[PDB]
Amino acid sequence: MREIVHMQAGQCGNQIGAKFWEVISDEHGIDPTGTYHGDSDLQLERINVYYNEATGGKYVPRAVLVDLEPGTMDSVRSGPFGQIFRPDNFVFGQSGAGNNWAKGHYTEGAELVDSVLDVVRKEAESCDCLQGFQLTHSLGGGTGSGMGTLLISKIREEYPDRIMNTFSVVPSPKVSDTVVEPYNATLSVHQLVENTDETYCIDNEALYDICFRTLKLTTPTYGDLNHLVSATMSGVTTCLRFPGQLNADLRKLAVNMVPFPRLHFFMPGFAPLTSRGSQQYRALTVPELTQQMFDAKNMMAACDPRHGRYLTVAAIFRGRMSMKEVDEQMLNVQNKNSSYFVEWIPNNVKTAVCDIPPRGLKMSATFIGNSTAIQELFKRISEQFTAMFRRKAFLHWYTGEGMDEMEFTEAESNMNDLVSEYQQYQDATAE
Amino acid sequence: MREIVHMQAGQCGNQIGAKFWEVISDEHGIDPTGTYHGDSDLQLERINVYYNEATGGKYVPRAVLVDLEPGTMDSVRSGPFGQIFRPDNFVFGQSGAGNNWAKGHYTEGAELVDSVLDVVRKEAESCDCLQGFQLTHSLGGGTGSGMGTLLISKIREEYPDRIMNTFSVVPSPKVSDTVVEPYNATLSVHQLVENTDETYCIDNEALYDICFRTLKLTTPTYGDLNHLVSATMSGVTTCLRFPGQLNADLRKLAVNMVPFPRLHFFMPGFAPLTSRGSQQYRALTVPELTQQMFDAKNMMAACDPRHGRYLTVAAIFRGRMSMKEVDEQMLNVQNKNSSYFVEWIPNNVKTAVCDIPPRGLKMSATFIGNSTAIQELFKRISEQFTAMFRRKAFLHWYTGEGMDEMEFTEAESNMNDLVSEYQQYQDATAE
Amino acid sequence: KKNIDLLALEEQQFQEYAGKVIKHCKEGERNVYPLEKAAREGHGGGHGPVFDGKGGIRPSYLTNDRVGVELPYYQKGSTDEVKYAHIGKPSNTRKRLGFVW
Amino acid sequence: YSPEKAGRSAHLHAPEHTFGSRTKGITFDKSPAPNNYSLPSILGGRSCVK
Amino acid sequence: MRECISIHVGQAGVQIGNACWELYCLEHGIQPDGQMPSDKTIGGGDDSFNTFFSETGAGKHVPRAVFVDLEPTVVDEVRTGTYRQLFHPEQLITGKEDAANNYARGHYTIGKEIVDLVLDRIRKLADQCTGLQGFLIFHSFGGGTGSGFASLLMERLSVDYGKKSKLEFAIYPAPQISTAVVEPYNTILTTHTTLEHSDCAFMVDNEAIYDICRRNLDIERPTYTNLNRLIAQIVSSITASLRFDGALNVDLTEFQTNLVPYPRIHFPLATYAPVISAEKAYHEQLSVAEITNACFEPANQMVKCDPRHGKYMACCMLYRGDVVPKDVNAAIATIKTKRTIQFVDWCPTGFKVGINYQPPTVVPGGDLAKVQRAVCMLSNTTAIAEAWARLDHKFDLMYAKRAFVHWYVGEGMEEGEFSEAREDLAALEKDYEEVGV
Amino acid sequence: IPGPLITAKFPPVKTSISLDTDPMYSALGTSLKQDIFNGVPHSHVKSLYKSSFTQDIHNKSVEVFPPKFAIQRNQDSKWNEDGVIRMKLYKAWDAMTLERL
Ligand SMILES: Nc1nc2c(ncn2[C@@H]2O[C@H](COP(=O)(O)OP(=O)(O)OP(=O)(O)O)[C@@H](O)[C@H]2O)c(=O)[nH]1
Ligand SMILES: Nc1nc2c(ncn2[C@@H]2O[C@H](COP(=O)(O)OP(=O)(O)O)[C@@H](O)[C@H]2O)c(=O)[nH]1
Ligand SMILES: Nc1nc2c(ncn2[C@@H]2O[C@H](COP(=O)(O)OP(=O)(O)O)[C@@H](O)[C@H]2O)c(=O)[nH]1
Ligand SMILES: [Mg+2]
Repeated sequence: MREIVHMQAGQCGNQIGAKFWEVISDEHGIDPTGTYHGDSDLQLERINVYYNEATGGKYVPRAVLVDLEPGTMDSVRSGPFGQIFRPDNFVFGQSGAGNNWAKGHYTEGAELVDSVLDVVRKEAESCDCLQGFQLTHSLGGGTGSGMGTLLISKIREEYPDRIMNTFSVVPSPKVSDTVVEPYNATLSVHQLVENTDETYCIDNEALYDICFRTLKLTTPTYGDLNHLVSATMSGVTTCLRFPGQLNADLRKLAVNMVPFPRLHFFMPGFAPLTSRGSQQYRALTVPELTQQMFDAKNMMAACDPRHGRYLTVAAIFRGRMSMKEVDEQMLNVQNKNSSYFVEWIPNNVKTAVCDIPPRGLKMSATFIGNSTAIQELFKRISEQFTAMFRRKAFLHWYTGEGMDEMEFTEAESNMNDLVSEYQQYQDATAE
Repeated sequence: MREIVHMQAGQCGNQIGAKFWEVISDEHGIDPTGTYHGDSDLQLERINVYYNEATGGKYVPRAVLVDLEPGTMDSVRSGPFGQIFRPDNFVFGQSGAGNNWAKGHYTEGAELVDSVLDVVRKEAESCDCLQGFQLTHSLGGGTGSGMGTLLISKIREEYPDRIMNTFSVVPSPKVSDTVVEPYNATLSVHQLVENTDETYCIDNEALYDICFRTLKLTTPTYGDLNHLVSATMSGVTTCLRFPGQLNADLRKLAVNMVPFPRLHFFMPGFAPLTSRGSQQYRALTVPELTQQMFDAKNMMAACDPRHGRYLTVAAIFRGRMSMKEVDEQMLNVQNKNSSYFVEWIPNNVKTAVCDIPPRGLKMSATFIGNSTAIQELFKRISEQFTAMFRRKAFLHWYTGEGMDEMEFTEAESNMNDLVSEYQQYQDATAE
Repeated sequence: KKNIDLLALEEQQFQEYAGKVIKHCKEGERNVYPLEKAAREGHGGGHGPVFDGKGGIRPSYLTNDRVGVELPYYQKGSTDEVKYAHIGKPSNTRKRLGFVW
Repeated sequence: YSPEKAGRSAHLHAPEHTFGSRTKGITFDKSPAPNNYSLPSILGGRSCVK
Repeated sequence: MRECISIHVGQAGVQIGNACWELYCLEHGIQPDGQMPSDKTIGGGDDSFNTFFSETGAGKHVPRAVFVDLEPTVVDEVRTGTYRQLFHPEQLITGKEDAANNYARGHYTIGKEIVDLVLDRIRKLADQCTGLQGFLIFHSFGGGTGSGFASLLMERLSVDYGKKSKLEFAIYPAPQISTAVVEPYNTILTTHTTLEHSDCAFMVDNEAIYDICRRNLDIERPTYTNLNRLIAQIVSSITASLRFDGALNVDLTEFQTNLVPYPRIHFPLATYAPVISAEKAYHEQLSVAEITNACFEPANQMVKCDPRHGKYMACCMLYRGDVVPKDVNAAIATIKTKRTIQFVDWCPTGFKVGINYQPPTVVPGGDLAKVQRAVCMLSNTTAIAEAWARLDHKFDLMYAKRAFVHWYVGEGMEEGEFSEAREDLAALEKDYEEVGV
Repeated sequence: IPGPLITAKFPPVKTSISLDTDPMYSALGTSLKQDIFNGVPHSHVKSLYKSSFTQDIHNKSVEVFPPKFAIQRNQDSKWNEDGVIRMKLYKAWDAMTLERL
């Protein structure tokens, strides 16, 4: 009866939460009204992980939706699966952060943090285990980043021994889609580094490339991308809800990934992702399932692991499936090329096997790769920040509400320290 | 077989008491005419506490309606459940004296107090063993806060043995609605201290906060506020009317809750007060009932319980439950929130369960807290009164009707004396 | 279930009185529009959908500020048409991303 | 052995409970008062709007 | 919910308000009488009008505009025209004597009288709100009440209302086209006095709209009605995300902080695409790449300044219609491949995008035709320095021997304020050069 | 195709809950109870004694009517019991004659 309090922060956060709750309501067999219409008892045996209890056969999510603009809350309420959400967990403002980390953290937004911590306390001590909290936020927005970082700071101050994963839509390398996004990304990572426990860096351009090259789809919209991110969420927290031959929970995954506390930025990944017409050309077995999951095309982040070294790799396999082949392929990728693998960790693969496949699949897999190749994304964010900061561009907006350049210099000091730490643990030898 | 009379005073007290009789009449299953038409025999098992038999199968409330303006009184008579009172307890006045403690206690009301005491005596020795009286009024006017407290003093010198309840609406900084409210409240608290056994201070500001941010009403008016106050009254004196697993008599609560003879100013509360939209999203259990009891949002006074120390705390549950979990939840609140409790009183929560729930939801529980945060209300009323008194504003009316600055400043002295008594037992060194 | 049926009885008992008064005012040739705006299906002050699955309640989503202010409604027909012109009944995201089984 | 103690993860855990508190709000910025504008004269000599 | 009060001032303000409020009413479905037929038995719960229109409880959608002017002619033309009962007649403020194209007369003598009346009107329309996003002032730098009364309005609004964003649509004087002669004096003065009180200041050149209408809209003889159709489409595409549901919806304060690098430089350029007419939009698909290339085409801007003689400091593109984000990023990347688009040296993240769902609304009689997708692009460039130098040369060349100065002295402003405004715009030119290099 | 937990907390059991309320008490209620206590009232709830200590316990009890390990009376039982009354009487007589003497 371990469980997670889910949190949606920002416009991106509310859309990602809506699609995530849709996909796991479909996973557990729950209609938009909130009633169980599934057939298997395994779909209902562990439902307190994400769902609370209401009057009747209702099943409300244990989610808190936070926004400073009313339009996104309007969309989530009035779209599909809006009936299932509680009206009191819709905590929101009216003015708007306006793409400013300062205006989402220090001024208004710190005016909502008391109410949001009230609701987080509400559904946090309305529990018995509370494995942890989840924040599906975006880096590059005002209330996506500043509000999210403030909430993570307060929640980690109150409950410091609990899993605090974040899903961190990071800025794209090419085509910015936001101007002050290097400022927001640097000043938000500066809080995530010593606040969160684990972070799944997801990139919109990489999701576009997946939905275009692999799944064809030509027009990939946002529902498809959001369903990939939500399927990654299910592939992460599937062994905690469903029985497996060898299951792994959030604490177990965190322990087997991070070797040092400031190394919790990972690579999402899902398999199989094949098109409609290519679904009847490829066999769906363990070898294809692991090679399409280790493919660098399939990397849900925006940095090639070919130039870089894996620290650790998590493979969460799913389905009634043999696992001698699973262990043999986890061995075989390392033995084929251990050059893209740290030699000071001998067997750097954590493996979980769950019995119940995701709804609509026979057998699937999920990738969580702690790599030293993510340092180039952080270096890119740092160089964009200092390029836009040495001329003090877009700085009056942040300094008007109560911070100064000292905080930006501290953020860059921490950022470059983590970049050097990744370089050190990449180039470090065994002896 | 213990009975308490009801005495309504003033416009506020008359409307609140009218709604109180109107919501307990169908709690006991009574016609607007007065005849029984309820479901269970337990509705009529204990009916002599509030009612009297008449000719035929009809019942007359043991209530005296006292107000100086006939408009409020005949509005009460012409309202729903108005044709149930005996038309001999209606004691109207002559003028509209009003918002004037002198035109209450000293003039006008002294010409009516003899008739009111006669009709109260007629209703009082018309029973076998009188337990006590409850009077409903507001400390803003001149009828509720004036000659009503004169009635309180006369009853105290007449029957100096019985339990006394005053459900007093006390002024607020916001929703003030009157300019002589500090004068009336400061003159009325002096009589409320040494002549009552227990008082219930109720804030219109907190009532509006509940009715607008928790019940989500478009038009809150006053019927809804009187419904809240009346539900609190029924939750208090339900153990006299219904059997329970353990019961809480009025004198039992008076013994358990006031430690020292002049600290009987309790702020009430009630749970579950929930919105129509959000009623289907929470289930009804003792744990979340404890939240919605102890929440500062659902406290019927504008005091902040974090700004003080709970001396004693009630939990009068009403429904079908397990009081293993009731008792351990009352333990758990003290175990966690140990800062906001007096350390020289161990387990300062008196709990009871009165089996038969209120009509409607499956469970409820009313709250009576003797917090030290009511000194915010008294300190603010006292400072407003001494702000208006040094310039002697609105004092010529009181001096014309007969007072002096000696009585005004001795009321001020006793009022700050009460503030000092609560500050003494607020946060300090117990040993 | 009895509580849900009581809400349904509440709505069907209010709406006959509302229809009687609306028909009388329409016979008397009034504006009718404030009456028709007040007599909307649902059981709350929100401007949202009726939410027929949850007993037909338009919940009250409120802003945390000095004065409440309800969450508005913005979903039109043309916006929904161009929103679902490419994705096509949003449960089809799963079927579009493979996920056939 | 005394299994009567050590029961945080042993038996079913009843929820430890906090306190609640009120919220203040956004505290909206100032609107510049009804008194602040002195309307131009209408009655008298030459006016500007009438 | 997210309200925006429109502050139409001057003859340009009144005409732009007419041709913009007709678009707003027909886009929200509101009839000229005020009521919405809008099949109210079906649905009718859309509060998409609660940014520009206020309820009455009766179905009357009173707008949120204050048509202020000094001559009675255009305001009385509004009060006589088809949108007569739509506007509250206490919202259409008029004076008696015109400013006669004098900043001094419109700011010191005539403007000092009715500014209190219009500010009380602003107070009523502002506390008849639930949280105000920002005022929108549609004025002209040509001269008169569009430059001096707008000055006094902003100088009072900055003190009265908090931060309270203060968006500007401005009719900038064309490089060679001019209907007046004291246009440089008025433009220098109003730029100097609204430098520290404005947040964004979108200028539009009538010569550039003339070129656009004669080339793309295929109009041989355009006029101010068509010019204000283009301005109305610009402002609708800007504040459509505040009203309508979108995917990457971008409200009023986002594209201020994503577009304005420094508080002194708040002068973006607004470009709309496609501006093609019906007979030629019959002939090709108006896809996302085509309309993005149309916005970045230099002979489609609405101020006659060459963007190739300048550096794009920031660019905020608002796509509107049937638009897919991978096409957005593909078009942006294809734009960024080209080297003749030179973004500024210190801003590599030069783009802020927004996507709104509803296609832009067409008008029955306007020459812009009904498209299913469109772009409004707002860009800060250093290419406005050439326009500022063009008008600076005219101001110095007219102020060298003191032409049309005794009028400003007589109706009130002193001799030195010309020099203060002169050095202020010289400082702005040096600021543009410094942020450009 | 049922399931253990699914059947356990979605029971196909149709009990007999009375709710025999007059359709005038049911209309005077749910009009006070329009926003606060908006639910079907629990008139079926009995007291703890009334619902726990029922005659059905004695009806379904299968205890043997003679408990097979109970002691009997016998032929000298009544005489032995009234012998204690003899002890009281013929010691009180001696005690109170001693009191007199
Ligand atoms: N684009 C556009 N420009 C206009 C319009 N009306 C006026 N203008 C411009 O405004 C400039 C002069 O300002 P006006 O608006 O005509 O006059 P005003 O602002 O009311 O001030 P006064 O001259 O004192 O009446 C002219 O050079 C025009 O170019 C319009 O409807 N559309
Ligand atoms: N994956 C995903 N990305 C989004 C979504 N909405 C916006 N984004 C990205 O996030 C950035 C803007 O963040 P935004 O939602 O405005 O942050 P906020 O203002 O704090 O809510 C843009 O660059 C988009 O590419 C979404 O629904 N899903
Ligand atoms: N809760 C509640 N308060 C009321 C009601 N009517 C009046 N009041 C309060 O009573 C105060 C006025 O006191 P008043 O009734 O005139 O006292 P009186 O002179 O004894 O009649 C006002 O400040 C109101 O806030 C009511 O129906 N409900
Ligand atoms: Mg004019």
